[PDB]
Amino acid sequence: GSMAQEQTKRGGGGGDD
Amino acid sequence: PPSGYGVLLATHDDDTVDVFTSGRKMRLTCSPNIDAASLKKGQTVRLNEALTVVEAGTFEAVGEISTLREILADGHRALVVGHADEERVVWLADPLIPRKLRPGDSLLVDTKAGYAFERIPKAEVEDLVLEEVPDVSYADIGGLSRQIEQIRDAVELPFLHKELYREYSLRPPKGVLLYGPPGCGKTLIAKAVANSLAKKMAEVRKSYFLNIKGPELLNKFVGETERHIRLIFQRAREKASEGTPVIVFFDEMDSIFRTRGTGVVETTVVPQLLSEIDGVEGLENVIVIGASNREDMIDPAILRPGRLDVKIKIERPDAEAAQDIYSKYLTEFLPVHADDLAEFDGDRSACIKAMIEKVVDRMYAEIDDNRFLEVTYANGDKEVMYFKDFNSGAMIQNVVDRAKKNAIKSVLETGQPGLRIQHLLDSIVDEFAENEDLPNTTNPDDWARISGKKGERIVYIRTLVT
Amino acid sequence: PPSGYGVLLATHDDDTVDVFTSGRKMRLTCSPNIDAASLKKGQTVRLNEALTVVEAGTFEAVGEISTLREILADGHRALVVGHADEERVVWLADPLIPRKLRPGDSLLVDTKAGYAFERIPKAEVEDLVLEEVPDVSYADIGGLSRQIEQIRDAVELPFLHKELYREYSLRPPKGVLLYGPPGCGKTLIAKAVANSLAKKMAKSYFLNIKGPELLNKFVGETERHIRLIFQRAREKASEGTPVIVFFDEMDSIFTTVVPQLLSEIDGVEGLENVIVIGASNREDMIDPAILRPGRLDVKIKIERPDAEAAQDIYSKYLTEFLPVHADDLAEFDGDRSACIKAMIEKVVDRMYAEIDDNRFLEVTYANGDKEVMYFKDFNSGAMIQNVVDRAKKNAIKSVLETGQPGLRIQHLLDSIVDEFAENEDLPNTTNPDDWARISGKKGERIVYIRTL
Ligand SMILES: Nc1ncnc2c1ncn2[C@@H]1O[C@H](COP(=O)(O)OP(=O)(O)OP(=O)(O)O)[C@@H](O)[C@H]1O
Ligand SMILES: Nc1ncnc2c1ncn2[C@@H]1O[C@H](COP(=O)(O)OP(=O)(O)OP(=O)(O)O)[C@@H](O)[C@H]1O
Ligand SMILES: [Mg+2]
Ligand SMILES: [Mg+2]
Repeated sequence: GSMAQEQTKRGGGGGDD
Repeated sequence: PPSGYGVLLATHDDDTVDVFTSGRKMRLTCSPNIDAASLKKGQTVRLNEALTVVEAGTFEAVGEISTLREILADGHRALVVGHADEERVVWLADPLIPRKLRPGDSLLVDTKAGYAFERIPKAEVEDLVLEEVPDVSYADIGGLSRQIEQIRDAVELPFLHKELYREYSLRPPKGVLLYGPPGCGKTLIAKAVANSLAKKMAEVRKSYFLNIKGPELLNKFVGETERHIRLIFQRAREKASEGTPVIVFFDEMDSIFRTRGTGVVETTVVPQLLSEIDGVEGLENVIVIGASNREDMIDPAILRPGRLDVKIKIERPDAEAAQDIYSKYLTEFLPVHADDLAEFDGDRSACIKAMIEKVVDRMYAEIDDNRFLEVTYANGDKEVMYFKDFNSGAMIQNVVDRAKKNAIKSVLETGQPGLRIQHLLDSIVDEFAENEDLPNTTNPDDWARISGKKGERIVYIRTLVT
Repeated sequence: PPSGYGVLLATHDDDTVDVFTSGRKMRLTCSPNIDAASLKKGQTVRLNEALTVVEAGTFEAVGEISTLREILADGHRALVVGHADEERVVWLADPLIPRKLRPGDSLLVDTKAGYAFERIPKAEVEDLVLEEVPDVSYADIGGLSRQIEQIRDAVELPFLHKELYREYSLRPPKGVLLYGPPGCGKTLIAKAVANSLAKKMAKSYFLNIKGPELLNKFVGETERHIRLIFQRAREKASEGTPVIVFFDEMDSIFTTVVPQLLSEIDGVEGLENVIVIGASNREDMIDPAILRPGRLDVKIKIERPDAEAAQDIYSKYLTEFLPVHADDLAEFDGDRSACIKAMIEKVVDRMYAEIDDNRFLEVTYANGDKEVMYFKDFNSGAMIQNVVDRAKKNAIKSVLETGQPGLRIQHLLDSIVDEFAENEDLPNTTNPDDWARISGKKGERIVYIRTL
């Protein structure tokens, strides 16, 4: 059970004005 | 001569009317020529420098497109939701208040004006994911009869004989899964099913067979990922209500709907998929078929009686299946050299059958050069694997292609037209030696079968080569 | 006369009122025609080129829609949120400042003027169901009489003697967790106990909640859903009938939502009528936090392997309405019931026999011992349903080809063989309720399993 790091993936957001 | 414009809102007893113009809501008196009685809400009007209604226009055909949610109790206002969930109540235009208004319709709306004017239909979503595959039939598939019979029973029979099913109170299978080692013909079965469905629909006289890859239905935005699947299922339900069978094919189901625990959004797709499948179970004509190489990586929750009740395993071909595949590929229409015809007196059929038997015997014989791997066991003795244990229809097709390429090379060099038996004979050894170094032919399913046969876990594998 | 519009903001004793016009607030006088006292907060007014309020109109009917969050202490202001998750305080209009507004209601608002004018009606269907009546009685299950008596003692017994149980200085358990192999029902028991409780209480509300669909992982939203579910449970508990909150496949869940669920359960601890019942396939994957004595104190294991129960289930599936071949009735002279019973007995004996066709598992022990598991083991109601459906398919094939209708023995045998060939797979016969069961049966641990 070796500890492992992570890399996340962003999700686009919808913003107006 | 320069005159402005505005949007009419309502009429009053004093012959004055509300108009929205340049972001300002005002009350104006119409000209004597224009009668206020004939004017209707939502109609564009022409103004002047003195802010006088001098002419009445029509309803504009530009602005935002929004989704209708509900109709307010008064019957003149409707609650709709914009692109970014900007829920708003808007007055309905005169033409809106056959076709009657229904929830979910696309409506023209101006947020600044606050009115909805016209309805615009959009039902082209299924055409985006529509896929057509001709030139494939069950005759082309060779070596697979039991699986073909089962898939015909799971698709063709319930639609052909509904009365028999209703007589015995037997629920038609709703979910069919196809799994096996790569290259064994799962996609071939799927495309044969698609072609048969297209033929049946043409006989009834296509778009009903929807095909989607996993990673196709992934969106970068925080939303709209659920919306795609929702629209797909709604379109499938509409096609079912049309009465014709509809088949949705999730190709390569390992990409999405995998196991929940494994990870390092994929978390939300599978639950809503289960909900949609349960909610569509009432429609007999909706059938969900998925093919997957890695059946273990899929979540066991979906692989349960119910949604995905039917499972089909396509194994590697044996000698007879290989002979059938060769018969499917080596047709009599390919040129044959006169040397082979001489021994068979020009009988193409018998010569080709004998050639197929010879090549099948050659590629399935336990020759020394056919040794491929050396499986190592912790306690038991080592086991030698053969190329026959990793045979597949794709390998047979590639062997035939290489033989035809060699025949083309021969007719280019020596000018002798036809296909020689030695072309197949040495293409066999060429193909076998090409995949000797690569252990890619091995699959986790193959290793599981081998470990379950001998009785010991695989410890080491060695690639034999001279 | 071209006349504009504006929004009244405040009323003052000096006959001058604040008006939001053209996007800005201005202190403006009122014409003698209109009465300043008659005017109301948030009312839309009309002006002219000289900027004089000539008349008052009606509250606006269009604009943005915001979700109410709270009401200010003064009673005149309310904090709401828009679609952009932005929070703003807006003064409630005169008709808004029975019905009392509550958080979660949708209000029409114009952010430029910052006034909420109206409450928009809403229709919710997901939370509106609130009622599911199970139809599965104890007649639907077979060979479970001892289990039925045990569950009657577990749940039905305390309710009949609540006063005695309370005066005996013991607090009642409110949590029943049914665990067992995934193939077995383990959920129709919940329907049966709900029906029994409804019958004994003398209409009955049984709430089924699915674990996978409850997941709102995005931002802690599953906690909100659980809170709403428990609030609805309390609402139904106000009505004088027991309410059962059922969870299916709790192993799909469980720093996480566990504390929220524990707090919500502790909220309904005083609700004796409401019983929380959960069914989880994976016993080991259950979080021990809920396994502590207290809430989910009652745990019941369901066991699939038994010949009598399987025979009873097979009899239940094969109703009299199914067509029977004339050749089958020839031996019984048209006695359909006896023929069907004999058919069920024969197929059950064939399934529960020890022959070469029953080599399902070739399991080797650590010491070197080997054993064969037959078709008697790993038998459940789901696989019997699959057998029945496959036999029906084979019978339809026989009718479509030979012509003679009915269901024959060879159909059952072929269905059994085919379904055991397909189900002879590790993923459906995975670790849960298999290794522990055989370890308790034979008496020795098992390290490796071979199949055929
Ligand atoms: N009877 C047959 N069995 C196996 N393969 C065949 C057969 N007939 C033709 N083939 C050839 O096998 C090739 C691969 O088939 P197919 O695309 O169906 O496999 P697949 O389902 O894509 O496998 P995977 O999904 O693991 O890649 C096809 O190009 C086809 O020409
Ligand atoms: N008396 C019975 N005993 C066992 N199984 C039965 C019985 N009666 C019916 N079944 C069948 O068992 C099948 C599964 O039932 P159920 O959904 O309760 O199992 P489950 O444990 O909830 O499965 P999962 O955990 O995968 O949802 C049903 O399709 C039903 O037809
Ligand atoms: Mg493929
Ligand atoms: Mg269950």
